[PDB]
Amino acid sequence: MKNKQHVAIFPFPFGSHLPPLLNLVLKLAHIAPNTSFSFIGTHSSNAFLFTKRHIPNNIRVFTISDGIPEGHVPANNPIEKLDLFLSTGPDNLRKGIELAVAETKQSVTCIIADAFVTSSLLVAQTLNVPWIAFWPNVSCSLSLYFNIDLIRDKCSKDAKNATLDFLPGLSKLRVEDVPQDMLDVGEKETLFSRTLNSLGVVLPQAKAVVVNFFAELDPPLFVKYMRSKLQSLLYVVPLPCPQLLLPEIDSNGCLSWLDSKSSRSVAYVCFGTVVSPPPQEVVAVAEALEESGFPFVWALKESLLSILPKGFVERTSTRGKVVSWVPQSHVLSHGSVGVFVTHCGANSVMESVSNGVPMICRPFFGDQGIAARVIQDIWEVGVIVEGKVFTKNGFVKSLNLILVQEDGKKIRDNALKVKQIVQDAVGPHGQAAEDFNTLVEVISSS
Ligand SMILES: Oc1cc(O)c2cc(O)c(-c3cc(O)c(O)c(O)c3)[o+]c2c1
Repeated sequence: MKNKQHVAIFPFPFGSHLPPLLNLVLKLAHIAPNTSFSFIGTHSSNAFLFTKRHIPNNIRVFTISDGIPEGHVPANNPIEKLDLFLSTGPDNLRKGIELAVAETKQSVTCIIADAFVTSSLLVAQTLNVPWIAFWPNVSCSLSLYFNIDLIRDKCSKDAKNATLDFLPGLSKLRVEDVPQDMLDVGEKETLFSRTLNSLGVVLPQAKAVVVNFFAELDPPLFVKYMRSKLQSLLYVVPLPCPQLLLPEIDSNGCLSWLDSKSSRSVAYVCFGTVVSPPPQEVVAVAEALEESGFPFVWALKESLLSILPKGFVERTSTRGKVVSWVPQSHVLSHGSVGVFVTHCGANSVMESVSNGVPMICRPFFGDQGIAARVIQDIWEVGVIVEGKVFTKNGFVKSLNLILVQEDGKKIRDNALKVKQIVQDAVGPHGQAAEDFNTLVEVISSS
């Protein structure tokens, strides 16, 4: 009997959403090389993932429209390109299905999609195939989308530090931690925010929701709450397949530099690639790092080097490293690094907790506030920076708290505890090993 299993994959075709979904498909393709996997991205998303990278033969790549007509020049806001792609609707997605079906000579039996591509559910219902939502964001933020009205009401009437006790297992979350686009109503509403606010109705229609995290780190009561909202909640280990890793030269020499530093002494600073921080906070970070006297690695966009204080890089050159790029995963897995100063992106938090690195948190948007709140008040593996924004005096204090002070021993200890929890979670028989097979069974039973 000919194997006719054909999984269509729909990533949210942007930056940090692309690698974790490729990582999952690679694992699925390795264990089911008889099954066809059709990865359907845009021209720019495909170039990002597959330019110089060898992929298994049962994974084929197809290209659909990015929603940007030739001639148009999107503004300098990270939402427009998202809205433009989402505006393409299911019809653009079905054009990717056409290219997949034509190539493989197989009708799609299953669809795995990033939860943000809500149009792919209509596609799944049209084809009558199971729809599997993939969730590479902050896991604990899944609960929010089932209580939008409760949250919108509380965010307008209650205090900003009021607890969201109506969320099982997430009573530490506050009004000020809630994503802004979830509260935005009317003119401020984007196609992106309207899509995210549809998750509470969209997600229960998914055959399975695959979370890119460790189930053992999430609050058990939150987990049970989500299992009560969904047909199936599956956790697959977010750690990279060796098929995903593209080994490259450490051009900056971060690791060689880190080897000359002592254990848990280095501050690693990075705000991500989507985040455009105010120049004054950028000035404040440099000022704090310099005053603190701690060794540091700061991954900073070169477009921001002119913003840096005069002589800062030159004066800190003997104890600090300011570079355009770092192999972050290798840096966070280095023993010299004592604190991760982060914007709290889901992947960065993942890499920091799995390596036992405490965090200084400055969330900017989205679900970074949820991550930061979990890091400080639940896992207790870090602190939100003093004042919610970067200042010289507040940041230095956070740096001193985590790195050297006895008042930060509970946090450094908790970071080691969490690392051990992760190491057992990724074991041969943690929850994810069982959940990975369940997902494989869903695909082979489709
Ligand atoms: O409220 C939220 C909750 C979430 O989980 C989010 C996750 C995300 O990845 C993004 C996101 C991703 C991008 O690549 C962008 O260019 C951008 O402007 C936003 O926004 C989010 C907003």
